[PDB]
Amino acid sequence: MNTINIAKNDFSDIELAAIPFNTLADHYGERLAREQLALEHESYEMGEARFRKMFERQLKAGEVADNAAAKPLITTLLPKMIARINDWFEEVKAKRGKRPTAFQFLQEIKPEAVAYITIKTTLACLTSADNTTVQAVASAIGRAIEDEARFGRIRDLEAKHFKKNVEEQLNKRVGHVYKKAFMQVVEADMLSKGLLGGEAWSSWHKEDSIHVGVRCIEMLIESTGMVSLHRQNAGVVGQDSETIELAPEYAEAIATRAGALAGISPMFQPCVVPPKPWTGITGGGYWANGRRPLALVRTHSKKALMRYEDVYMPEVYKAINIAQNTAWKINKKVLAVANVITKWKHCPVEDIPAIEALTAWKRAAAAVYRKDKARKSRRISLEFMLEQANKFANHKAIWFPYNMDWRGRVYAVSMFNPQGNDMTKGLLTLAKGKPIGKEGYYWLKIHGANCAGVDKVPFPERIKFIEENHENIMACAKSPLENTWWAEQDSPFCFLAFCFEYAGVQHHGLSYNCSLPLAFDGSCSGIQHFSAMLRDEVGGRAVNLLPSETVQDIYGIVAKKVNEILQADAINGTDNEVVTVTDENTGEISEKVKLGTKALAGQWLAYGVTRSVTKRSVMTLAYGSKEFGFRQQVLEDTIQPAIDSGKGLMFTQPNQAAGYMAKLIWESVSVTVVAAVEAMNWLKSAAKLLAAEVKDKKTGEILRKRCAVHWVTPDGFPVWQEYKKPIQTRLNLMFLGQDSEIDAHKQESGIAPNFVHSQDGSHLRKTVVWAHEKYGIESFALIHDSFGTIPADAANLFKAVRETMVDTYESCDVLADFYDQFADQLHESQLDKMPALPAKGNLNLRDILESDFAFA
DNA sequence: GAATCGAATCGCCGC
RNA sequence: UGCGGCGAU
DNA sequence: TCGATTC
Repeated sequence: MNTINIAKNDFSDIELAAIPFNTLADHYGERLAREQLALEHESYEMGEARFRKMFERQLKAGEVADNAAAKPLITTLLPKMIARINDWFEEVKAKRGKRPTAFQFLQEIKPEAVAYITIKTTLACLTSADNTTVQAVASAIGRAIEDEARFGRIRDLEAKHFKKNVEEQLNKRVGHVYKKAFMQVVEADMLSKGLLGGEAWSSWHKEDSIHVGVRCIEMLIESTGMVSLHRQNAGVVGQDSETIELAPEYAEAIATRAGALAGISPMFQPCVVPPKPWTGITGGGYWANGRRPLALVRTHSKKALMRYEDVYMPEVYKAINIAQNTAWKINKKVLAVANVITKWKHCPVEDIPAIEALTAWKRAAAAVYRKDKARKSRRISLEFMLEQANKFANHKAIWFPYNMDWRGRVYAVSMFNPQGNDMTKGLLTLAKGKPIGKEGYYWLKIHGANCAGVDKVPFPERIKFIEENHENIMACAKSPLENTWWAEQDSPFCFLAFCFEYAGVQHHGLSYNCSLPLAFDGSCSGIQHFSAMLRDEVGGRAVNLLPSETVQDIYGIVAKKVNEILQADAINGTDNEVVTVTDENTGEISEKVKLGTKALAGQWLAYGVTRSVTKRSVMTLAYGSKEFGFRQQVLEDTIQPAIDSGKGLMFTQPNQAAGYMAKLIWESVSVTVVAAVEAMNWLKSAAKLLAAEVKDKKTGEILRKRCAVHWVTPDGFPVWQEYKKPIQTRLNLMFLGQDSEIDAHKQESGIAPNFVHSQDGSHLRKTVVWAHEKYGIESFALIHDSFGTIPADAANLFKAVRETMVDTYESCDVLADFYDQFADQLHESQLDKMPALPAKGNLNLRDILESDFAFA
């Protein structure tokens, strides 16, 4: 009800603490320490204000139980509330005579659903409604019970298979009134089908719903002292009323928890001094001893964090500290452009002036609904980034703290970060620059082509395109408001950043000091690393690991391969056959035609398949997508947009075309990048064998317990995959749903993507130290796959990122090391089932050193 | 045994 | 946590 | 689609 302010005592400590300020003052002076400590104090100030506004909004709408302050109270209160209503059913069943009015209504709804509905709606009514009378909350409890009881039968019994297609539609709706209206509409559709047994819901009378809530309030009172009954003006027939008041101890508990969480959640901001070097697991980045300390590894469990303190990983610690030491400054020229065009447009780039029908309208209506949500959500991120950029514009340099996830990929801790979108990327440039030279001017021009989308074309033609458009680049840099050409580009704000630096080198020559980040980005990091482990030549050429005559587009290679299958199937494909299909819920037997491969090939060739049909399928391969996942993708990305546009008349039956295309893509990717498919299968089966508990069916006892997966990456970072699932969970249709065993499915679903993401993090970290020590590189722009530095350092970072990969996979076979970790953990019965290590190919790693288009 | 289900990480915003 | 949306890879 | 979990 009334939250304590953590700021008065706790937040003042981080500014006035004796030891953090001196350690900051000895490195960078006392006056920079005062500004930094006040900035970190403001970071905690803003985060507490964020929690308070959210809490007050949840107080108004009755969403207090959704807040994390009320969760520990409900978690202990719920087991006694569920038992009290279960016992009361047993007492009434033993009781003779008339059953109570509420007894019949309580049985149909789930009893655990009663316990949360009562607790949530009581606290919603006590906190917000301003009426403490028993009947108003009791009517609210009964109406909430009836709403779950009336529409729960759709989820529970008659449509438990039909719900899975309306569940996603229900989840897309936001707000209980919006969720209810669709639930009424779906009930009318289901009752027309006769699916619910043809029994329409009989609406509870208003007097009946109060009797439901009153008994539930009393049953909560016997279970817990959440509310105490009060009777006012008793004996007066006109003024007799009964009220319930929330427990002062329980309201104190939520406020104490709310004040604690308000100090735990800060809004992280860039550092005005270089960040504190990561000496250990905690305390790195920001200097002050605070309530929320930064962790080297972002772990969901504190036990997983504690595994990192014993291990000695010197190279991991250096690479983060070098990345933190990179100084950034806000590019003022792009900021001056961005400040004026953002006031005129929600997104400055979204519109530039240049030279089954009902279901189609329903999907069109859902398109303008999500776009309205999208355009609001996109803007509120932009306003925060612009304010952060405008705040630190005048500072000579800012620094970003760096930590990393449990896999090993590094991220910037601050909310404003170089790892953001195009505008945020363009608003940030490196602080320490060097004279550009001929090599840097060449690489600056190459970076200008990449921001323009000329990345698919080899290096000499990328240089030519910049020189052809030289007069347009100078005109855009001369006045970005007068010429909109830079906005039309793929990466507009970063392209405009290149235009300013391109114009400076024309005015000031090759002696110009350029501090612009020059990003080299690997084409497909997961497949590059997978092709490197198993030395697959055709995969490495597809991901530009090998030197090539031109930049090789893996989407185009697959699109060419599926095109070859399409033309062959158009001549020798299967003819169409009629197939019986039965809808199980209806029981209806119908005879539909099945399109053969010959007919399906003719449809797709009439559409014309390009890299765009195959593009998303290739990207999601490293995440674990296969033929089934591709079927949904080609439908939503190519077929469904076609039929809204008037195309797709060829796709007479869209799902058959999707399954046909998914098979063709999966056959093509499996033969294009062989190592990627085999390596992910080896990792998935290894995790599956380690996940599963081993028992003989006649002995019952488990010979081997469910085991987690652990491996160590080449630069010394250990990573533990322990996906764990809760035993029980609660779900309500109209209300928010409210040690532990290893979830085997998540262990298999995540082993291969996280392993290759651990490899790219080690590659990024090894690249940072190699470029820092073998070469003179001190400024780094790191976004997982992208490696960026100043133009004068751009040539060496180009060499360094290749040298680290060729050294890493020559030194270690990470898959073979992985097999050494879990082989002793494996049960002897699983040993015969375990696949052998995938065969090593013909690719030579030294060719990566001379590959122009790897970029990484 | 039949029944039935699934189909990467990190942040921000909202419910 | 989950759900919805956005972005990064 | 299919090898799973999952009852």
